[PDB]
Amino acid sequence: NVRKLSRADLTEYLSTHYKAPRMVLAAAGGVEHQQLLDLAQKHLGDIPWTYAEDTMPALTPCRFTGSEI
Amino acid sequence: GREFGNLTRIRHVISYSLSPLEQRALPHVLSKGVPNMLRRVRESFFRVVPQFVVFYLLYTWGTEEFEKSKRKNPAAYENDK
Repeated sequence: NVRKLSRADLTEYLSTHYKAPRMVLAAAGGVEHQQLLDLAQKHLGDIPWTYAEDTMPALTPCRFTGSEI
Repeated sequence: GREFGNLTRIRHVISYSLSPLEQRALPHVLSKGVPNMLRRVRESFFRVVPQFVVFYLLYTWGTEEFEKSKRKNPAAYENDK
């Protein structure tokens, strides 16, 4: 796969999965919360949130098998 | 002596298995097993059967001959008087 993956695949991956309601901005240490929130609105507030066409891929539900390799 | 720790030396073989409770015990009989039995009969027919056929012919012949031998011969009384 790595010898065959293209820029189209990378950009499609990003466009489909990297959406605001799936993200968390976390901080620990000598950080004040309201300052972090102001900076977050300034530098992260333009990330989109509208999942489009439900473009997200369909995938198989979970199952566990007793087996050996 | 012979023990599952040191029987032989092998490299680069991979195996895969399911558990018995995941799969069926008699999965495909009439679509796979029956034809297989048929070819298995085909591959051995002419190496086994003709000898027994010959035995059967010999048996029947020998029986018939023995049973003929017990019947009275007309020439034993008709020939000379």
